[PDB]
Amino acid sequence: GSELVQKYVGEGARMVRELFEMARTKKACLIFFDEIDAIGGARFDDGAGGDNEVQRTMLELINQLDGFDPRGNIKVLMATNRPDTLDPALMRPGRL
Amino acid sequence: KLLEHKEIDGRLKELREQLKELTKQYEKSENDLKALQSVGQIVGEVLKQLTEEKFIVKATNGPRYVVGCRRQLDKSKLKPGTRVALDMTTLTIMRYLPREVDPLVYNMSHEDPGNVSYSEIGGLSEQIRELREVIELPLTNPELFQRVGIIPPKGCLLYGPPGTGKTLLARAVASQLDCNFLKVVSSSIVDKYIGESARLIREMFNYARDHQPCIIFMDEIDAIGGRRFSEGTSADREIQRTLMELLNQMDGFDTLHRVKMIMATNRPDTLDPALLRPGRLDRKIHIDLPNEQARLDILKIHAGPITKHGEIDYEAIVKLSDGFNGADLRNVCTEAGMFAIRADHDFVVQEDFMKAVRKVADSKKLESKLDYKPV
Amino acid sequence: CTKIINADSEDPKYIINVKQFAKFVVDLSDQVAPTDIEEGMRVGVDRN
Amino acid sequence: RTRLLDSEIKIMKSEVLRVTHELQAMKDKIKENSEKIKVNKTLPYLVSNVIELLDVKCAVIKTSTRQTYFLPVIGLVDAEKLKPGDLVGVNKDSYLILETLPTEYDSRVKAMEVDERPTEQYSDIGGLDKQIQELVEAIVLPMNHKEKFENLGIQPPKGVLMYGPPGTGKTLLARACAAQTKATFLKLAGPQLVQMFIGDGAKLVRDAFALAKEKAPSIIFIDELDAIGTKRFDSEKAGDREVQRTMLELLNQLDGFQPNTQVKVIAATNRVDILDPALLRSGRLDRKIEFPMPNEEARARIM
Amino acid sequence: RRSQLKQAVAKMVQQCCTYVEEITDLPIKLRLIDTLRMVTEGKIYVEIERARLTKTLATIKEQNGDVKEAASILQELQVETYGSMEKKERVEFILEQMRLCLAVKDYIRTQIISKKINTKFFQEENTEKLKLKYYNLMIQLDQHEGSYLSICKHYRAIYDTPCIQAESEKWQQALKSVVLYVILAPFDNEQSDLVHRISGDKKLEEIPKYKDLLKLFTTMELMRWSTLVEDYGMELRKGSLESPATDVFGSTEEGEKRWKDLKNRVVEHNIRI
Ligand SMILES: Nc1ncnc2c1ncn2[C@@H]1O[C@H](COP(=O)(O)OP(=O)(O)OP(=O)(O)O)[C@@H](O)[C@H]1O
Repeated sequence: GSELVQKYVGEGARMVRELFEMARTKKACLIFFDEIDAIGGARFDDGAGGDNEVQRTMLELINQLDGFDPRGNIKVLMATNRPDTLDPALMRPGRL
Repeated sequence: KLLEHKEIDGRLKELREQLKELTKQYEKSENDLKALQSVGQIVGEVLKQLTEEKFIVKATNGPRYVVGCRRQLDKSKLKPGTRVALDMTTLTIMRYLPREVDPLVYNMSHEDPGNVSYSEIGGLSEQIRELREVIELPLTNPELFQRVGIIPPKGCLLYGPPGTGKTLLARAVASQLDCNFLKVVSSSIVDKYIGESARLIREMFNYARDHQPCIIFMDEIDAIGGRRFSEGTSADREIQRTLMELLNQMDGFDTLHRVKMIMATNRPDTLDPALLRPGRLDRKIHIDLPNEQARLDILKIHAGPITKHGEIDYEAIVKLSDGFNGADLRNVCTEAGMFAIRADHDFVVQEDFMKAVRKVADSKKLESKLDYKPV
Repeated sequence: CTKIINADSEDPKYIINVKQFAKFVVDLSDQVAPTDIEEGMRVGVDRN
Repeated sequence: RTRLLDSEIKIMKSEVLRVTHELQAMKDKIKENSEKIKVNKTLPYLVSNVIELLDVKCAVIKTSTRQTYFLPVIGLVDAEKLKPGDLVGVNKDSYLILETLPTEYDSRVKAMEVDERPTEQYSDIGGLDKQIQELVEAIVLPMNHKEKFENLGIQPPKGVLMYGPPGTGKTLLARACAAQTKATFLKLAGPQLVQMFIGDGAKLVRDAFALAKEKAPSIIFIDELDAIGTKRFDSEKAGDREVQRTMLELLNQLDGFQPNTQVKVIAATNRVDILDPALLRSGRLDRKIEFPMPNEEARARIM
Repeated sequence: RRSQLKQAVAKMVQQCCTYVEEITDLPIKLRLIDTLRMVTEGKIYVEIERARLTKTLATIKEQNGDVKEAASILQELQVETYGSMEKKERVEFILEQMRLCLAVKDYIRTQIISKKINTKFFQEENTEKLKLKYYNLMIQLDQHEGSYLSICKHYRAIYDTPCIQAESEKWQQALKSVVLYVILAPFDNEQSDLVHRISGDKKLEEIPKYKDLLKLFTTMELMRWSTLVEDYGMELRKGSLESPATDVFGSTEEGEKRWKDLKNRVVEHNIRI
């Protein structure tokens, strides 16, 4: 989870595209996003936008996960101690 | 014989035209070689004048070098804040050239349009009366106000129902004074600094001073990214501070060219009582809900760019839906056009307008995203 | 290392973004096969 | 007669001298051409777009190195031929345009187009029929004859926003529309546009809009429009300035541009609250397609 | 129904005009007053109260230019800032208010509504020259109220129409009135640039007076006033032109004041050189 957060703006979002690309190249793979809360699993997206870089990383995961062709052969396992904190779009099924 | 010789001379003339084209190619080659010698100049902005001989400047990329002027560089026109050309090796001022894309500044400049029609939604009972009268007297004669000694009223507030006088008639005032207007939405004015918003407004006021006819319009002053921030722990009333700063800018420090900074906006939820005091807000004009007979007139103005069957009773369509919004009446006309599009009719029958009015009546019943109330 | 974005007819004049430097119109090196160089392929360009 | 023939012979001698002059003009041009070829090939060519065009005949170029240079001479290529905001080939050290270069677009923009095309039906969406019809008027009617709009004088709006709770199918209408009607559908997301380098995202939005201009039947779909269109940050000094620049680029194309209805854009957001008032503006994204949570009748059909 | 009343009122104004010629002042004014009360709410769409302004103009003639009647025209015309939908005649009506203020002879009184005149602009350059014909009246009003330099500023504007007319005396007078300003106007950077611009006109060259006026324009060393009186005896009564002579020594109020000014301006010329 820490690796996905990065110093440069949206550098982590680029990594998430790579994560799916690596997943697509292998045939049938399971991705375990343990501690989903670390991967910006919330979308307050307030005017301060302190989490703006992470929020972009979270949205990039959501779109790659589902929409305009989804995982295709990827099964996603996500584990959270606090389910309530998770952002609604990720909680929505199809993604999980 | 002689005619054949003339034909041979004509062929020679054609060869001469080809020689002229070859000479043009030689001229182009000479120009290209002359061009190659020039080595370009770093583009930079003069931070300040250290001395007449040397001006401190910063290159656009970021390294800053103190530099000296070249020949007749017109140091008077080299005043700080002017883009300059810097020699690639010498790093000295070469020429004064001002070119800035200024995309955010363009939003703060003359981006706002002016509506040419005198009565787009009609409803001009005080719009071309009270609103015109207060602005016109200073605009025609600031000196007459000076003889009275009263400061010309800086601005007036068009508190009114949303859309009917807010979506429309916002730029109609520009036609009434026959000049382009500046829209103070404030979205461009508040960018990355809460404090800079007042300073950017001062820059807009200076732009307004440039045209004496142009009148500042504070349309949608509350409107901002997200929602306007009232006093709060995360964000305080920066806009309210800007309003107090605006009052200082309006009178004294920034009043010239008989330009009226009218706060003609019903968008702000709260109106400052001190602003209401004669001077900052000498008079307030209230836009009113349409009289239905007025709505019929509005529908006719909206129907003006419309192709219709001609068997149309506009009063019946107006009676069928009391939209009470100029935009809603414009919507009736557009929806009637959509009904006309169905069945491929270029003309719009009265029934199509009435069907649109029924859809508009449903839209009148259900409304969303409106959180702006004057006072 | 640099990344190719396009190719052109006749002299290829492949234009490459280094990674932060610039779009460089670099011709293929003499000891290379033109077919082997491909559009949208990472490539190594000698600076000199 | 004979004198006219003698005059033609003298002109023919001048023409022989002119052939030598043409060879000399070619030789001078060849030397400039050889330098031009070497400079484009050289590493410091730094081909990049001209920020603006100036006259004393002058150009200002921002190289990919992000350094801006003003050239007193516009360059070897014709000043009229050069277009502001168009790729131009800067000199290795002179920083003077030598060649315009072939037009090229970001690889990401090319990837966005759905060459394969989607496989969905308008019928498959259930309980959102009224919204499906509204989308058809916004996109299909401009795609079809605009003559009916022209005769009336009404203009079809360009730019559609679909706002709904996450479960409601904003993407489902978009995927079905692309499958039912083939008009160069383009995928897009607020994160995809965001890029590390400042203004790189703005180029991506501009190139995508240019691709839409290139194809007469073109639809661009941007899911999660909120990510690019976040409320403009008021963070002072250091901030995500690049993302705001990308949002401004989309606004620049939408405002006072694309009057032709050939290109239309559909955008979707889980939350419309984050979106700036500017993106909707007055006509920039006038179309709104709210997706209600499924009604009891709709739920039975959806299941 | 109000529109029907307006149609009846439009008929009333035509009837009132016929009544004005048909009957003496006491009946016609009463009839005009009766319609006026009914249309107090009604706007002056055409001559609805413009006829009332004509009626007060008539009352001024009946009352032998009574100031109160002039004041009555002044207040109603002042009220009609935007009352008349038509623009050209409405501006002309504002001029009619101004002429009555000049008739008061306060001089300031004309200036008081001259501020309202200040609002009026661009009569010249209007299509059909109809506004230009009206423009001639507005500049004509300026005289004592305009400053000696200012009278020239208006006289040059008046000069264009007579120059088009090419009248032997009126076109010559139109250029002459602007030229005579120098003698009554104090030396200034503006005065010097203006005198050079007026000087050298071919039409001005024909006039003998222009040759006399050139003495001030050039340094000309010193011009004695006594010599000038012999030179300008023609100005007092040319007998051929003398059309703009009113601008200089016309009589006493606008003439003797000009006579003192000429002595002062040449005395100022003597000290400057
Ligand atoms: N009326 C419907 N008929 C069929 N499927 C539907 C319907 N409404 C929603 N869906 C389902 O919703 C999903 C479509 O993705 P959806 O548009 O909900 O994603 P999203 O990006 O979260 O949307 P939004 O941007 O509107 O929040 C699919 O699982 C689809 O089957």
